[PDB]
Amino acid sequence: RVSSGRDLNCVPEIADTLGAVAKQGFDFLCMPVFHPRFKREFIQEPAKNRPGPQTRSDLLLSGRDWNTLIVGKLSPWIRPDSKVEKIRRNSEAAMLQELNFGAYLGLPAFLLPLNQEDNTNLARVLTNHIHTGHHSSMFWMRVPLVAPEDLRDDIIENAPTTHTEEYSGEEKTWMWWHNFRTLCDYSKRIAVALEIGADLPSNHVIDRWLGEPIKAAILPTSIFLTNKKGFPVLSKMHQRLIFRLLKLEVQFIITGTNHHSEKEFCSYLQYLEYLSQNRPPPNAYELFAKGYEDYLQSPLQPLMDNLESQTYEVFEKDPIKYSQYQQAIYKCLLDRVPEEEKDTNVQVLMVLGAGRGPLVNASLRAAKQADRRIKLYAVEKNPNAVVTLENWQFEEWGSQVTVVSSDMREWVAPEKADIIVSELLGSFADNELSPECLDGAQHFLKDDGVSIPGEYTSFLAPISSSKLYNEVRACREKDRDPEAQFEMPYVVRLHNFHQLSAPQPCFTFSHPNRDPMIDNNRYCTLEFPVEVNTVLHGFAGYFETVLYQDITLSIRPETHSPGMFSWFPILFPIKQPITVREGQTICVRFWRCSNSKKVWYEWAVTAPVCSAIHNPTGRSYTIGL
Amino acid sequence: NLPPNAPACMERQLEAARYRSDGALLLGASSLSGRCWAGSLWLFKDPCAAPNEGFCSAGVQTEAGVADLTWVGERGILVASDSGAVELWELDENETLIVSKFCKYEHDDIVSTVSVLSSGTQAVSGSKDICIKVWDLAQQVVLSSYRAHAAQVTCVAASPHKDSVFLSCSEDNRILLWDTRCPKPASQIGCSAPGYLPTSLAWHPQQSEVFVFGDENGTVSLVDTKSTSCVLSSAVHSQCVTGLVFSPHSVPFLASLSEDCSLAVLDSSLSELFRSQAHRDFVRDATWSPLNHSLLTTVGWDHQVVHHVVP
Ligand SMILES: Nc1ncnc2c1nc1n2[C@@H]2O[C@@H]([C@@H](O)[C@H]2O)[C@@H](c2ccc(F)c(F)c2)CCN1
Repeated sequence: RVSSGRDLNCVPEIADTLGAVAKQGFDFLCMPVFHPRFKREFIQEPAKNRPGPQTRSDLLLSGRDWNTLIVGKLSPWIRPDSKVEKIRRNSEAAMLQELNFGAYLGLPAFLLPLNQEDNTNLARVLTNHIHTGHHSSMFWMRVPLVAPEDLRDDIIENAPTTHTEEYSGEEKTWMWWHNFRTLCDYSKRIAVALEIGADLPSNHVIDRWLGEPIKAAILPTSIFLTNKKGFPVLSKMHQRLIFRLLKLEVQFIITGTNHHSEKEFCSYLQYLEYLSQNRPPPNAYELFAKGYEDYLQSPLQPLMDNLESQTYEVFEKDPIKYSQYQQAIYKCLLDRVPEEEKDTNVQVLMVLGAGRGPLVNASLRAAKQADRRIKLYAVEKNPNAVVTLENWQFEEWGSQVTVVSSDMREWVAPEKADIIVSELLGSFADNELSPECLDGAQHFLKDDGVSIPGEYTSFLAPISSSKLYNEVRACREKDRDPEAQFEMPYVVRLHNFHQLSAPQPCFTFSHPNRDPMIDNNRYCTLEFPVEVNTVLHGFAGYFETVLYQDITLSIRPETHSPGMFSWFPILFPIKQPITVREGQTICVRFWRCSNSKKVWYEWAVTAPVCSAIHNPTGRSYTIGL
Repeated sequence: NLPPNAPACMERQLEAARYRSDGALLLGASSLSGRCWAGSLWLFKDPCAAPNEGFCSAGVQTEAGVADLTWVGERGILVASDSGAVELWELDENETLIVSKFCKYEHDDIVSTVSVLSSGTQAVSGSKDICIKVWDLAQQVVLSSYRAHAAQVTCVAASPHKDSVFLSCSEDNRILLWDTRCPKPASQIGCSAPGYLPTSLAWHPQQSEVFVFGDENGTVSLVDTKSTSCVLSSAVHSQCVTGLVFSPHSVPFLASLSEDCSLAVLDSSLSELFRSQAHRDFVRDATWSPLNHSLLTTVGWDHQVVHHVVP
C-alpha cells in the first residue's frame, strides 16, 4: 500500500507514543534519541560532570522495534558548523554520541538536517562515523524544496523579500545537498528526506531532485488545505508531486501538530492512500519492468555465449515483436511474387539465428497469410537451441523447414536466398554484432534479395542520475582495473533519472551493404543542448529499426513500439560526473571500433569539459566476434 | 503533607522561577532524561521551602515538558510546551490546585518562549517551527501568525507598557522589533556587525525605547531602538547567555544567566557587581523578590533553588 511514518519532536512515554502512532496507521516513527532541549556539555566543568542517565534505556523497546519502527533524529542544538569554536566542539562530541547511540540501538535510519549552506564539519563528523565500523544504517538528510529564508512572510519593512527571479538561487537547497554528498564521497548510506512546503517552487527547482536518492518525503500538516467536508487535502500541484514521488517508492512522513481537530491523524494518511489507489495503472511495460528498476545488467552476447533456455523464453513472450516480423515478411512476399505466380514462384526464406523457432513460425504464419510459396532455412549456431529446432522440425514443421546447425558466417548455402530474416539486434542496435554477422552472410543472398531488418539506428541521450552513478561505482571487482566498471555499458531499466536533452541518432547500418569497401567502424560527434543546471553521469542508448517499409521496431521513448517490454535501454557511464550549467551544450564523441577478434565502443565528453576516453582498445569491455 | 492531584516527586530539570507580586514562587520543571519526558508546575507561598515537593502550596503535572513560563496576573500560568502547545493553567480559588484552562496545539514544533503583553489579555509565543503567534487569552485563539524568521525563534519579549510592541530573536541572526499597528509589523534592528547569534532579550523597565540582548558567545549588549548601532557591550559569560532579568529597583540591576553555570549581576554600564558559581549545572531562570528587593532567586538543571543577596 503506502509506507508512511510519523515525525515527532515530543515523546513523553516511548511505549505509549509508539502504540498511538501504530493505532493511527503509521509504519514507523521519527523521534529524538536524547531530549531535544537537553544540551550536554563535554569540556567545561561543572556541566561536564552532569549525572546520568543521559537518555532513556534501550530496554524500553524490543530489539525488533528499534530495528524496524524507529528512525532516530539528530538534536536541534547540535551545530557542527557554528561560528563559535566552543559550540562546534560540543556539537561534534554530541553528534558522535547520538549517532553511536543510534548504531547501538540498531536503528534502520537517522535524520540530520541541511538547513544552511555550510555543512562541511557536519559532513566530516558523519563521514568519520560511517568509517567507524561497517554498518547497514541509513542517513536521511532533511532538506527543504525551498530554503526557509525564501518562504518567509514579507513583513520586515527594512528587509523585504526579493521579488526578482533568481533561477540558480531558487535551486540553492539542491546545492546544499550536492556539496554535502560530494564531501561524504557518495556514500550509499546517505540519502534525501525531501521536505515539501506550503508553496511549491518553480518546476525546474523540483526537476533538480530528479535522479537523486530520495528515500523519504516530508509533508507538514501546515501544507494541507481543508476540503468542504473539513477533511485535509492538497493542491493539484501538490498532488502531481505525490504522484511523481509514489513512482520513486518513497516513504512519506507526516510532521507537525493536527490542525484538522474535527478529524484524527489517520486523516492526513487516508488522503495519501486515496491518492495512491487513484493513479494511472501500471501498463504492460511498467508491470513487466517491476523489480528491474535501475538494476544494472550485462548486455547479452549471444554470438560469444550460448544463451540459456530461460533467456530465450523471456525474449519470446513478446507478441508485438513477432506480429511486426510477420507483417514485414507478409508485405515483402506480396512485393516479390504477384497473384499470377502465387503457386509457381517459391521463395528462398532464410531465418539467420533462429533461436528456439519463434521467427521460423512467424515466417510460416506470414507465408499462409500472404498465400505465397516459401522454402525455409533455419540457421542457428547454439547447439542447445538446435535441439528445440530439430524437435520442432520433426513434431510439427516437416520438410518445409531445413534446420542448419552452423554460424551464418561459416555456412555454405546450397542455394541463394530471396529473403534473409534475423533478430540479431540489441538495446544499442549493433551491440550484439548484427553488422558483422549479416556481412558474413550476404554472399548467399540473391542480387535482388531483401534483408529483414533492412536498416537500424542507435540513439543517445545525456542523463543525470546520482543513483545510477553510485550503482555503477559499486561494481568494482578484485583482480581488474578499479575503474573498469565505468568503461562498460549496462542494460538497465532506467528509472530514477533525468534526460538532459532529446535522443539523437548515433550509428546507422543498412542491409545489404552495397559498399565495395565495407567498414563497420564509426566515429560520431553529438551536440546536446541543455536548458537546466545539472550533473551529467552517463548516456542512455536506444535503437530504431526498419524491418520492411513502414513496419518498424523502436525503444526510443519518442517512437517506442508499444508493448515491447523485452528491450531495456543501455547505459554508458562516465568515470567522473560533470557539472552542466543552463544554456550549455554537452558534446559527446562515440567510436565503434574493432579488430579481427572483437568489437567495442569508446566514448568521451568534450564539452563543457573533457573526460578521459572510456574503454580505450576495448580494455574493459569487448563484444566477442 | 502533599496537596491534591500533586505528585510526591519533582522533575530534576528546573526551567522557570517566577515571583508573584505577593511573594509566592512559581516553579516550572521538566524531565529531560530517563523513561518519562514530562513537565510539572509548582507554587510556593513559602519560597524558602522550594525545591522540596512535600512542602508546597500547589502542584500539577503536565503531559509534556516546560520549555517556558509566564504569570498571567496573580492566578494565571502561561506554558510553552514541547508538545507544540501553549497551555494556560488556571490557579484555584483557595490556591490549592493548578487546573487546565486551555491547551491549544497551534505550533508545529516545541514552543520555546512565551511573553504576556502589557494588558494581560494578549500573549506572544516563539517556537522551533520558526513561527511567532499572538494569542487572545480569553477566547483561547491565535489572533496573528508571523513567519518573519528563517530559523527557530529563541526569545520573544513583550514591551513593558505597549500591547502592540514586542522583541523577538532567532538563530537566523535577526533581532526584530514588532509593532502590530504597522502593515509590516517587524523591523530588523541591532549592532553594525552581524556578530554572534542572539539568545536572550530584556526591555529596560524604565527607558521604553531601550533593551538588552545576550549572544551565544556570552556577550551582553545595551541597545537603543532609535540609534540602532549599539552603545555598550561587555563579555559577561564564557558560554551562551540564557536569560536577562532587570531588578524591581527604580535604578535597576541586570541579572545575567548562562550555560557557564554562573549568575552575574551588572549595573547600568554592564560592569560586574556580583557573581555566583552556586550552580553545578545550567542556570535556567532568575526572579527578584517583590518583598526584599536585594534578594534574587535562581533555578538550575542541578535541581537547586539558590536565594542570593545582592548589595
Ligand atoms: N552469427 C550467428 N550465426 C548463427 N546464429 C546466430 C548468430 N548470431 C546469433 N545467432 C543465434 O540467433 C539468436 C540466438 O539463438 C543465437 O544463438 C538470436 C536471438 C537471441 C536471443 C533471443 F531471445 C532470440 F529469440 C534470438 C540473436 C543472436 N545472434
